[PDB]
Amino acid sequence: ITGYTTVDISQWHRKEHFEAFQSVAQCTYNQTVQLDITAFLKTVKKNKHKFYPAFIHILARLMNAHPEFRMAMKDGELVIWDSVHPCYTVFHEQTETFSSLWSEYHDDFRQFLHIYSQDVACYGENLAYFPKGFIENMFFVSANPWVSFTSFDLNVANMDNFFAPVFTMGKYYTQGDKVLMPLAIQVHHAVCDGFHVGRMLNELQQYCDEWQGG
Amino acid sequence: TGYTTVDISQWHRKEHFEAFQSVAQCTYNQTVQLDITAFLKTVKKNKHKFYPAFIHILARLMNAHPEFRMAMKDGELVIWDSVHPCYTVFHEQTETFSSLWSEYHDDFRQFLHIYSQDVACYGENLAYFPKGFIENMFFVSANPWVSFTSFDLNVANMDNFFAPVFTMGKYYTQGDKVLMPLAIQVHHAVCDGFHVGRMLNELQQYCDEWQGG
Amino acid sequence: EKKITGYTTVDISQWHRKEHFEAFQSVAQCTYNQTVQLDITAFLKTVKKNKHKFYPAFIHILARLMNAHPEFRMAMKDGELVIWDSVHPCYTVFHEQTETFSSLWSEYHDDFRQFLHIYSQDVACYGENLAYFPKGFIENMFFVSANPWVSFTSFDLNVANMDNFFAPVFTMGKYYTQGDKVLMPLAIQVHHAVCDGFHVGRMLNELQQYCDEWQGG
Ligand SMILES: CC(=O)O[C@H]1C[C@@]2(C)[C@H](C[C@@H](O)[C@H]3[C@@]4(C)CC[C@@H](O)[C@@H](C)[C@@H]4CC[C@@]32C)/C1=C(\CCC=C(C)C)C(=O)O
Ligand SMILES: CC(=O)O[C@H]1C[C@@]2(C)[C@H](C[C@@H](O)[C@H]3[C@@]4(C)CC[C@@H](O)[C@@H](C)[C@@H]4CC[C@@]32C)/C1=C(\CCC=C(C)C)C(=O)O
Ligand SMILES: CC(=O)O[C@H]1C[C@@]2(C)[C@H](C[C@@H](O)[C@H]3[C@@]4(C)CC[C@@H](O)[C@H](C)[C@@H]4CC[C@@]32C)/C1=C(\CCC=C(C)C)C(=O)O
Ligand SMILES: [Ca+2]
Repeated sequence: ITGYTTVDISQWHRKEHFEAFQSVAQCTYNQTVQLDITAFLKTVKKNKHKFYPAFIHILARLMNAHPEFRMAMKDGELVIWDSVHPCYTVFHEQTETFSSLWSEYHDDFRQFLHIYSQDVACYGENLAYFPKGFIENMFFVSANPWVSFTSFDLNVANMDNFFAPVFTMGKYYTQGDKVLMPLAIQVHHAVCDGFHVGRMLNELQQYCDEWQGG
Repeated sequence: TGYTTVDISQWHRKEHFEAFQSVAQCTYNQTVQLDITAFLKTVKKNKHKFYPAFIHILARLMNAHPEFRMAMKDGELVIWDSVHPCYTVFHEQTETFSSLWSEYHDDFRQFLHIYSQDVACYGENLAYFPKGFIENMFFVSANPWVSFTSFDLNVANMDNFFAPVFTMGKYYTQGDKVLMPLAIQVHHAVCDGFHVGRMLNELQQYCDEWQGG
Repeated sequence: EKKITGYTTVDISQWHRKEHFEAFQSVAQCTYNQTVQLDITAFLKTVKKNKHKFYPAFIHILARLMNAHPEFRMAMKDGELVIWDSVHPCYTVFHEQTETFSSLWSEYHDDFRQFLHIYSQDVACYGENLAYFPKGFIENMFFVSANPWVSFTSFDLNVANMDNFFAPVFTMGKYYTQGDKVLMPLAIQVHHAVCDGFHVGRMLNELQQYCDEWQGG
């Protein structure tokens, strides 16, 4: 069982937008940014952290900081999960296939890293699409280490109620003194407008710059 | 709204249109890093607002080429005599937005005045569409939080969705230039690489050449 | 003469991707685009010295990669998943005077010369034909379109009907100078049922290699 609360649509300043983005104007949208990871990378090295759980956790912290990232339709109602957990890809080198695992979120990165590294240790070699099953309150992260993309765009055949956010990380590279990571984010318009993604991406850049590991 | 109904039998894109309305139907999104170096310097030196200045160049381009003005009206494909920019207004206090259209005019200064009136009169109204929506719009959306390398719109139902959608990003310095992320979504039935590329080459031009009159 | 190409039926029961393929043909069905600024510095120099047209030459490189890896060569044929023996580039041709376009396929060969002579005939015989598909369409093609107007940082295709749409789509943009490099926008759309991030990335890393290592021969 998982906690949620209910959006009151008749009182919401997005009532009209939600109603249209749920019917005649339904749409999802993707955007890519070359994210500045110079500081964050130095940090992850300084502390001997694995890049990937560290990045997944800053995203998870953001999904867990604004309610527009945690929306679902539940038995006909718009709801906001009290938390969301990251569901991230793991690559199997031998079969050339992937799985998605999810790890329980906590604010303290240290506590999350321990749960993550444990999840990878027990389920990493399990070749199921979803070794742990899937839960209803997650968001997606995938690592695409081969390609320093300028664009990454998802075209999901059925977007009905697909409100979980989907992030895709690209291969970081050098650009003068910086390390730039390509970062794409797909969201559904019924639950995020440009303002939500934009504030999130700004706070993500900032957090990457100011977090001090641990 | 006046229009011209297309003579399909004589149209060189007859088979295209027909494939792009059924079996091959599709939409496509493109982003470019527009160079607004000269455009911005023009805007500041003449104390214009950037957004209506840009909307107006978008809006001249859509009104110079018919592929941007097509629509399906009562089972017939039609070209509008003109199309009117439908642009976003952000409400900082509720963190929501509205989509407002302003009557296009050729002269910039006529346009800026209808735009200023529109935004003064309806800019606090929180309706999704404060003026409702008319048949002949194209869409312009502003995104100044993000200097994106890609913006991509995936509409669930693209049937007869012929109205172009531009999405503007956060401009930035690079070397000595000012670049601005600019994306365009079109439907394949009414525009091909060429029509979108010609358009974008013209945009770049009209920006480097605009005089502020 | 016609070439009817051979194929192999996929035993889905021995395929490591079976669970995925079945999710991505139903509840998770999706497609995805990605764009790269391809580094074409060595390739363009090679092309200029040996006086080739750029397009047929790039198309041939793409063709070689689609024909090096079976995930690019899948199709549903009479209700069954199959790998084509090989696939042929179906590429665009721009008609200046009507401002229209066609899609033309040319039969693939391993050897550039063989291939450049096929492409040149096709382009001379059909280059002016205003038909959407001057040569019709055959069952085992991949797509390439040239988009020489625009140096995009993104291009992506949103197909309304993706069922069984397994043929890769490539889009090339207008090349440009970045310091000493010559870069070219290159985008690829694939269907997730037959390609994962790994397939597509391996391919794009190989495409770069091949572009830098090509000898005009
Ligand atoms: C086919 C389709 O779904 O297009 C939808 C999608 C639409 C192009 C459009 C109206 C407008 O807000 C749009 C904005 C620019 C508004 C602000 C930015 O967020 C966008 C990134 C955004 C994308 C698409 C969009 C959402 C649509 C309309 C027109 C409006 C009509 C009604 C009844 C609400 C539509 O139904 O046609
Ligand atoms: C509506 C839709 O198609 O979303 C689908 C699509 C889905 C978002 C998703 C689960 C997950 O792998 C996804 C990944 C991130 C996984 C890794 C990267 O490759 C991506 C490029 C990728 C894109 C979409 C995707 C494939 C879906 C789910 C969640 C549960 C998965 C299953 C099989 C039930 C879903 O159907 O809800
Ligand atoms: C699944 C789908 O909608 O793919 C459609 C979409 C299609 C891939 C394709 C044939 C071809 O021109 C295409 C081009 C490359 C041609 C030139 C470029 O403009 C585009 C960047 C472009 C995008 C998609 C596209 C339009 C399709 C076909 C091919 C079969 C033949 C006909 C007559 C429709 C199709 O339906 O199979
Ligand atoms: Ca919180």
